Amino acid sequence: CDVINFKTLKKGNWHSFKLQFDSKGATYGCLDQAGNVTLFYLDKNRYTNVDVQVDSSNLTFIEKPTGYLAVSNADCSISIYSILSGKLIQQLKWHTFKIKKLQVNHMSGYLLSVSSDNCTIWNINTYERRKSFFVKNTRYAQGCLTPAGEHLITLSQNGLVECHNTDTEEIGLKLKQAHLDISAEGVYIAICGDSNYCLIGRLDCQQGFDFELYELPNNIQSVKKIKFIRNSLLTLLGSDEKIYVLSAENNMEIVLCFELPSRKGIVDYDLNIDAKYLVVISTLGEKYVYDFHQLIANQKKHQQDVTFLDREKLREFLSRFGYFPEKHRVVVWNYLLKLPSNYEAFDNLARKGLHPNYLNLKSTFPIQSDKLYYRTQRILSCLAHYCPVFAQLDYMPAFVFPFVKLLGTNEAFCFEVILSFLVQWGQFFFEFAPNPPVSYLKAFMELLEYHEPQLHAQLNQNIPHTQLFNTIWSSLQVVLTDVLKREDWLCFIDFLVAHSEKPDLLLHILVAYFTYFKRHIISFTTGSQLLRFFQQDHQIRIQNLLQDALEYRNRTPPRIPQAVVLQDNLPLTSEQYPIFNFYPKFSLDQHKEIREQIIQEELKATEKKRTLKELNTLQQ
Amino acid sequence: LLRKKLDELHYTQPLQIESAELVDKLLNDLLKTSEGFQKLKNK
Amino acid sequence: SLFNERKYLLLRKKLDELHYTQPLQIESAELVDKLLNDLLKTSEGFQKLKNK
Amino acid sequence: NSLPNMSVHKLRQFLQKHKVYPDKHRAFIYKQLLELPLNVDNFATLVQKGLYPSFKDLYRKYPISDSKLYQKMQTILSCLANFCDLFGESDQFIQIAFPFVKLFGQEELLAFEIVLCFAHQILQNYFVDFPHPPLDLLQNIDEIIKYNDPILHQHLKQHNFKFVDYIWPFLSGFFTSALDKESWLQLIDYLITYNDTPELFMFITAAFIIYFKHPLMKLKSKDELEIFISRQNPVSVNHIIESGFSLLKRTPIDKIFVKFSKILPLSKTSYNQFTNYNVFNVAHQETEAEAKLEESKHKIRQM
Repeated sequence: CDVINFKTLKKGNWHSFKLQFDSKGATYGCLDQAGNVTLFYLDKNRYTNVDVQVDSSNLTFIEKPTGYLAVSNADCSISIYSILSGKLIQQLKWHTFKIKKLQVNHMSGYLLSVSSDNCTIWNINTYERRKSFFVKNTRYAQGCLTPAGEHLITLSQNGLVECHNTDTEEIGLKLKQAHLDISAEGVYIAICGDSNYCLIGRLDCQQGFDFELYELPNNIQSVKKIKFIRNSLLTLLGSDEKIYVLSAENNMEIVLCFELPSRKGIVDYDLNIDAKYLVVISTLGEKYVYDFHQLIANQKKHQQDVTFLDREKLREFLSRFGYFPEKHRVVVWNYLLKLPSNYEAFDNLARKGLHPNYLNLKSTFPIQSDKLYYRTQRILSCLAHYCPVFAQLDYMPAFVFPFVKLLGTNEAFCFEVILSFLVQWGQFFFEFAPNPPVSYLKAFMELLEYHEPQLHAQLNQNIPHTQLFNTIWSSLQVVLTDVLKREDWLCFIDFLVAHSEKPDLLLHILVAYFTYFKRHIISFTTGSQLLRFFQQDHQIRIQNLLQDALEYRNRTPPRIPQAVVLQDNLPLTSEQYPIFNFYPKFSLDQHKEIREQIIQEELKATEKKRTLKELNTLQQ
Repeated sequence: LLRKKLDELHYTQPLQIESAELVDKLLNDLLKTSEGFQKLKNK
Repeated sequence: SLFNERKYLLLRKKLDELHYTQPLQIESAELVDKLLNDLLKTSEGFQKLKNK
Repeated sequence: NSLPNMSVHKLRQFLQKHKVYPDKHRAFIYKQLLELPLNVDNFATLVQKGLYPSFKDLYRKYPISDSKLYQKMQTILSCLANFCDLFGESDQFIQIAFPFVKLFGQEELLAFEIVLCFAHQILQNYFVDFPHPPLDLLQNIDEIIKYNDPILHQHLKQHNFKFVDYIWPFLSGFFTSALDKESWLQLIDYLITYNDTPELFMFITAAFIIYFKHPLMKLKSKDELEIFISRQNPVSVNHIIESGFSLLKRTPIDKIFVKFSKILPLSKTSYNQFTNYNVFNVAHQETEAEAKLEESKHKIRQM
């Protein structure tokens, strides 16, 4: 029994309750209470505690190595969406009415999605529909694919059963809930639900569409979940929160029923395709991973003896004219950046009173302007008021300052622009707060590797990671306004704004300057040489390079586990600003394993010494 | 084996192998206490 | 969270008040509790018919 | 002072356009609109008896450094605490007195009576449950809100959010916690004429949501809501005072779960008890200065 708990492995709102596992066996996932999905992957075998922001009921695995698993949402859309590389690569919105049965016959690839009015088949590679079994008044209770290749078996609301061969009688139980489980070999069809039965039909339809009702034994009253296991075993989660593993050739002959202390019952379960492991999840959301074979052998053997505007125009205008003039920052930006012009939200940041985090700025950034530091202070205070993590991380003036100078022509605008800068662009920027966002900034480092895997290869060889992150972050703390150029840098910002629809670019662009230099960076051994190098007046064409980066941005599959994979968070809400999770609490593992060992040694020694203060009570 | 009565009596709770050592007492009492009840009904 | 342990104690404590010795593990004590809980009610219902 | 020639009627409109008052001459504005039944009798009684052990906001959870507030807040707490145990031990009642001494207090009697008038007019259902916060109002808010654009609830409930989670930072945890000194800036005066409502403060509370459906419709996880909350953003206040007022006019009592009574707690012979205080679970805090002084003394005995 291996045990998985996600509150530790990415604190968040969990109480995980539905388990699902993939057919390659390295892909895992679980539906949490929010309808959020947490996926997990083996191969790199890192905790990968990354979720999918959905409101789902059903996670269906896709054979893609990156998954982009099919998720049936609350709005009945199917998101083709992962964590591995993040990326909601497709929003396959189509269905209405809760999709209840979502599954894929990966023998050829064939996605079934069953709503009450229409069972449809989608082709996985494009997610196009090929067949629509829309049937008036069927009100499908359920239906599933027969993996053998291939049948669609469907059930009506009224307990009627019909089969549909993919090239074109009943149970009789008007179940409200019903669950259809088809054996791996396509021989048995097992249906269970509200009534206490193991309804077995065969697929192998010797019974036609008829089911045999075996009453489920002992305390089974009804079930919550059904699954065929390993070979011909059928596993049911009874409503009694117990798991019963049945053997089809003997009907019941329950071979296994194991809950650890049964006082903590089971809410759901799923089997890894490698049938050796079963994972069940408790009603408290704890996952228990058991060797399944070992479990059957254990209980069975023991129990044996028990009895103007337009992004395209602007993209080109800003490239051919080059940049644009200042009086128009309001229109060009607000359009491209989807600003709400949420002046009310901004003003309520502007007037509260004294703000202690930045009184203070000239002490670290001694720019002797008592009006510019003030404007910087006002913007920074608003940002800290909005989200105090922003001053923890008091480095912030580093990038506020260039907009205080540009976009400072409109204070509310700077703030909103900046929130898009932190909300959409700097998505990993607050995850190691109060310190540099390194694990996190690995997204960038990986990107350095992706634009030029010689440069990153040697940067890691020469500059020993911690300071490289600091080298890079410092450029990303501003960004290239105090690096590259004081004023001519802007081409990249107008560019990123032109391409605000592509959040990844702030990282592609800083990477691009690394990409530009190539061999000129290879010889550096320290950040103290390299961060200044990038501040040198090199003849960077800038615009050529920005466009080169734009073309690099579009050269790889979205298959990459780029730490924080950025999404579109560009627009802000109106009236009041949106809430973003600009917070840390992630594991680096090794230093706690080390602290743990040290504290155990310290306390062991402490107690031996306290023990010997037997000679002290003596004097009392 | 005590299991069978408990299931019929719907004491849908977990079992042990050590169960009998108490259940043999406690269970018979749920068939009986005043077993005459099955007849007090009829009376 | 701990509610159940305090109950388990209390079960063993009142169970063996009526001398239902409990030489068994505490998991399944809830079986024992349900049996006792209902048993006392059962006894009363049965006595009540006698009275009537 | 007691020459009320200006009608409160003039003031009711005034509150929408001239807002509330000079914060220096408000004593004779504010009380005229709330109605403080002052006489010569009870406060002296409350002042003479008094204090103490429950006072966690004095050297436990909160300090007071300024004697106009310290030495003085002791009087308001003493009074209110021994007027009713409710105040002595409840946090959401403790928090009305705390800012009244900070905002008034100098102005000692008024901070006190203003607190009692509110206990009677707007805090009627603030205790209800105890030690825990007033669930009845959390539910009444949810009823106001679902009426006033239910999509928020359909979504908010879809993602398992509960009352408290999205209602407490203006209601159940007391109405000042989410606003700062200058944003609720006498909210108690702004809504003083709207005490005569269910209370209007319930629509205001509903309007500290609804208003925020844009960001609240973005919540999937409770942590996101905790950020809502904690930050204690001033929001607008002014647009909420007004939108709540319009919700009132447009939300008949027929739509309201909790009934509030017409309490005009005025008597020249008596002061009323907040008779919703769960007497059985109150009057148990402690301070025990000696808990630590004895350590000093132990070390001293060692010395």
